[PDB]
Amino acid sequence: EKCETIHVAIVCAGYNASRDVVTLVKSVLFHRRNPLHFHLIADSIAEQILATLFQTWMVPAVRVDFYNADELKSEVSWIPNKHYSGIYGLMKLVLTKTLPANLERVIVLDTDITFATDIAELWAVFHKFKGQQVLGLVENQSDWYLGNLWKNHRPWPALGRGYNTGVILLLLDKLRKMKWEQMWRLTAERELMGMLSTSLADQDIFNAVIKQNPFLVYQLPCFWNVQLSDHTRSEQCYRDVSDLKVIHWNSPKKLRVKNKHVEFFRNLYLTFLEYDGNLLRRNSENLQKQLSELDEDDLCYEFRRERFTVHRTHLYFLHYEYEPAADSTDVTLVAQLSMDRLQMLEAICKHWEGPISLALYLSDAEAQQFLRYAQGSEVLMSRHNVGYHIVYKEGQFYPVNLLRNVAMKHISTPYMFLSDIDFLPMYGLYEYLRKSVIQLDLANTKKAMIVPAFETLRYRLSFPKSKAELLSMLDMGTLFTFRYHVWTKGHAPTNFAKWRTATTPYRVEWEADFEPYVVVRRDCPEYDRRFVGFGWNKVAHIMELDVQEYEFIVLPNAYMIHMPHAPSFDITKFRSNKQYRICLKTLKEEFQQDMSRRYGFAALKYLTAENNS
Amino acid sequence: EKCETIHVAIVCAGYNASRDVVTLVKSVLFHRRNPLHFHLIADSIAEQILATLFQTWMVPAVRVDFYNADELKSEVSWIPNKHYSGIYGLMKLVLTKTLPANLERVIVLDTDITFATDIAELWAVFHKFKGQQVLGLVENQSDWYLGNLWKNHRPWPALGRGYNTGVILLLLDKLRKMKWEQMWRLTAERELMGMLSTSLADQDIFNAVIKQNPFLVYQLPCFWNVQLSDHTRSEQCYRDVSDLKVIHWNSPKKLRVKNKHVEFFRNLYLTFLEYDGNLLRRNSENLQKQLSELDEDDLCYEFRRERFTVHRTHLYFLHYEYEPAADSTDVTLVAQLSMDRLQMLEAICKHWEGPISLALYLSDAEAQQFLRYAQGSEVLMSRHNVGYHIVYKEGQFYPVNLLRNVAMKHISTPYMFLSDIDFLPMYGLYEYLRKSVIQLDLANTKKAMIVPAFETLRYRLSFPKSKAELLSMLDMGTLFTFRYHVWTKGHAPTNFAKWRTATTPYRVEWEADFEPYVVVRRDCPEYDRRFVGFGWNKVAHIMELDVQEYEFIVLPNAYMIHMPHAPSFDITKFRSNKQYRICLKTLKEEFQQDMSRRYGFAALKYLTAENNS
Ligand SMILES: [Mn+2]
Ligand SMILES: [Mn+2]
Ligand SMILES: [Mn+2]
Ligand SMILES: [Mn+2]
Repeated sequence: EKCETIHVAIVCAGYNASRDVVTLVKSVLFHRRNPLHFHLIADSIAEQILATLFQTWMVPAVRVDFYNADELKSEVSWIPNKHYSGIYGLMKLVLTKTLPANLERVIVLDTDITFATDIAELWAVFHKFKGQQVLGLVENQSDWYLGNLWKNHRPWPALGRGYNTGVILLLLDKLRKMKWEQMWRLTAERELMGMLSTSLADQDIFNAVIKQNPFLVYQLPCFWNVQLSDHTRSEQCYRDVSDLKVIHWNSPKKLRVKNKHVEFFRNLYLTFLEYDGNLLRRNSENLQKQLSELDEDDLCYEFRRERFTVHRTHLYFLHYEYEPAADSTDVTLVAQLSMDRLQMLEAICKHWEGPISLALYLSDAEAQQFLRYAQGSEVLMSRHNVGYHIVYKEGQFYPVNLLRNVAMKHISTPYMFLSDIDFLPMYGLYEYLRKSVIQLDLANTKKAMIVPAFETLRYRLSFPKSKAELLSMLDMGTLFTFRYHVWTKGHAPTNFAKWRTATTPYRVEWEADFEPYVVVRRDCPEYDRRFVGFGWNKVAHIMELDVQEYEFIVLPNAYMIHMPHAPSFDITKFRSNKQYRICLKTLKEEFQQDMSRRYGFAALKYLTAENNS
Repeated sequence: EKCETIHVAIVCAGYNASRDVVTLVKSVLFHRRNPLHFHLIADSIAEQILATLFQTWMVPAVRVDFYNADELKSEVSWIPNKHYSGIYGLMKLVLTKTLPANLERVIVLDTDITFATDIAELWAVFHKFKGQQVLGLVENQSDWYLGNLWKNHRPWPALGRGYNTGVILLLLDKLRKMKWEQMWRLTAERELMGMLSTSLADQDIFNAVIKQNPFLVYQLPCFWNVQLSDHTRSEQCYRDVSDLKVIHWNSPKKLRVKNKHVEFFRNLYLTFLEYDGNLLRRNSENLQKQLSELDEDDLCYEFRRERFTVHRTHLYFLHYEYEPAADSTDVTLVAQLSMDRLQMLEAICKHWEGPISLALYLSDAEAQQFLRYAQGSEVLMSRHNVGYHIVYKEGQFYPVNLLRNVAMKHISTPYMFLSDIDFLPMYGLYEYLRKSVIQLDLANTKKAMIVPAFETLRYRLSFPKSKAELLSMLDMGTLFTFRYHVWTKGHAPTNFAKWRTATTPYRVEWEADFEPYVVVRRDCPEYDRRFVGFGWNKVAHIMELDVQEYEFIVLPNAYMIHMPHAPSFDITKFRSNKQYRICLKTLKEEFQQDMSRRYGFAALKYLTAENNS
């Protein structure tokens, strides 16, 4: 009917799979022509990642339904397995019970597949099933089951070379009809009485129920999944580029394998592993209705256009693991960055010790480059507790607030710290703020902690170690208060003069254009989307913290030393475009009046200050 | 007939059209199934750009043939024109005179089209013509020809709304048998006596050729040429997404046109242009049979493969121009730059008055980012004499020598200066180099000039004026010799102590690891490709240029000072693994041996040095 709403099922388990299903879905969608409907069996972490990802793509004619695996985990718990994927591999057979009875046919695909062609043609194979051919599989393209690869090998019984369950084409309705659960269960225990465990997890069990009843299978043509292993024989299963339709990269080495034409296959792989998904995307009604009233005649309307724009967010790109402590007083950094500021990560990785978040902002190709880089550095790899929240590129402006609030919402500790990637904290600051949070006891009251700012110009500076050493180095003064020659009010209002002699934190009121760096509990407000780029950005958040009656505490025994960095493009554009400035000022008026409306008299002070200045 | 052949013809003229032709070509190829054969009616400049572009793509099943336009410019010169394209617009009318009778039918697309579907489908309409209908066309979507858009409008006579020449589908074989040449010439002569000149150039005349014989034309489907302008009713001519196959941009605004659903058109415009064209590759056999015997087990397999590679080069990305001078001594810088370091491009431009030829290294998607940036900054626009040679990304290493060579060969003056964009010359270095070239009289001999290298470690410094002031800052301790803390041997042989008191140029011999910056004639040897990446990318060229009996001169009254910069991944990979260092060393002995072999005893000198060290 040209629109049958093709149905798919994918097993996701672990962060690696969570991030490989992205590539598989890219491959399927690239050649799509009719509506799709996925069905991802996911654990909690994969559930969150993929929920956010798909809810952010805004794909058309595509739907996503997530099925819990924790409840269905026990079903196969009695089947020992040895596959590197884990116990989640076997579960690809319980789909009949898990999926709804109202569905008929699903292309069960493993994560690593990649389709070079539309899945419509593969779906078409559902018009060639005859007799009691209810499953759909392909002949194995290896010698694993033949029992001749090496001496003393005892593969589980199978028909000829065996089959690889990379792609399965099912008739759910039928399997439900003829009592599918019990016979495969019976075969399962029947084939486990003699030996220890399976060798390929689900792939093994299916082969059993393939061998015992050979009238269910349907020997699809070999070129539906060109299995590539260390002993591949796909050369006879393809002749040219056009014939290939689908690939399976079954190897622990993955991309390090060697073949006669591995170059072309790898090039194709990178074609879609690097394709700009933000282009494939062609909640919706409200979004479009907001887009309706939008006017193109405003000075900086584009700020309004970008205020509510939705960007593809792929949360937790790389592995992440964290065990919360009993104290319940942890802190985690957050920061935006792009290419120009990557190098600082190592430095920050050499500074922090606890978890940090990061709203890393790159295109797809730069995202893969970062993947390689983070897979290279030993310091990054050894650090488990560093999240990597990716927000892909789109539009022209820089949605910095979007990046920082995306990093805000997803944190695994109660309190948090706001900064930028440039700043480099102390050594041991993690324990310092641990003790400080414990002592000031913010678990009850409402307070903010500020770490003062600075800036130096000695690239090869020895890392200071003690407050008294900073006193000596300021008496000599090699580095100065951050932005001491452009924006004195940025951090001068901290009144550094009294900082020196202090031994305990001191409170400070608000001042014109006061934009410190704060530590605060998670409840602190998100940023205002109206402002994208550089300029008058943090001070909005500061205004909200202040107007919520947050007392500003400045920590005595900490500080930050800006590591010099090259100028970026946002600052140059801000300093060059006057229209940017005037529309920023009108946005200032708008924000101030909205603040007044939402709180009332208390917010008038800012206005009065603007009237006084 | 199952990939019989697809033929196409494109008119190219002026620098502003090469980019358009490349985007159109990638758009067409994105949906290809059959082999393709392009005929580019091109001028000298377009010929020069596109020859190398297509010779470097290495696309399969594609043949490119260039037809000169300078010889055939006069054929239509007698026909006045007012279209923004110019005289070349009429060139679409005399293809039969150009294209040999060996061909019978060929599409003709203006450079701005962007097919959204396979061109084979369009080619299919060459079996649906009846009798004598040779020329195929589509209806104009405007009301220009109807003479009702505005008062006092007198467009050339036409049938109905008129037809647009955006896409032409010819049947040349009949069009020659009809004596088309005399017919259109007479029609034009008749239609030029009364009015002043043509309005739409070729589209203004073809329509008349239709009217005077209404039964030639084939009225194609309207949804082929969806012209987008200020007076379009295409919403009637297009219904859905599947109702779109080929788009045109018929307004000087181009990117700044407005429509009801323009969002999808903009998406369809960025969908192909954004594509990384290096993934479309699915003089050649030589490359294959060198790649054949690259031992995978060899420690330099990746290096060996990389060196022979060919990269997509798009010479003269932006407008270029140069008025030759009678001095015949002009110099032109060269540099290798990437986007992680693009920021200081203006920096070099403020310090150069004469022509300079860069060599960027960009990603297509972000190549357009660079296009926008260059079109924004007024400093670059003010200067017409700057080249921009983009060699797109490919692979993992950094073929810097490729960038340098691409900038070497294509230079409009006989003399050149080699440096890096990460450096910076004095004010007036161009004039001083001119004087030195005309004075030392290098017009005959094989000598080179060297400009000394320093470095600074503070972002914000004033720009010196004279040599005395330079040495003043130097002795203040704010400046040092370039690489005076890691690689001292790079520039030490210049023994700046001697230069300080210098008043006339002085010669020097070679020293260990001596890597100056040279000003040289254009015959100096190409950079050795065997070394790729960062590190020992230049001293090899120096030892190549020294063994060849080139004397060295160090200019007394010139300098050039380094501006601090952050690191990149190339240095990280240079310090990452020992295998890279081992392969580097292997390439080292190979270079020594081969340079000896080609020159012999003279080489032993360098060898002896490495024996001593
Ligand atoms: Mn597998
Ligand atoms: Mn900064
Ligand atoms: Mn046009
Ligand atoms: Mn450098």
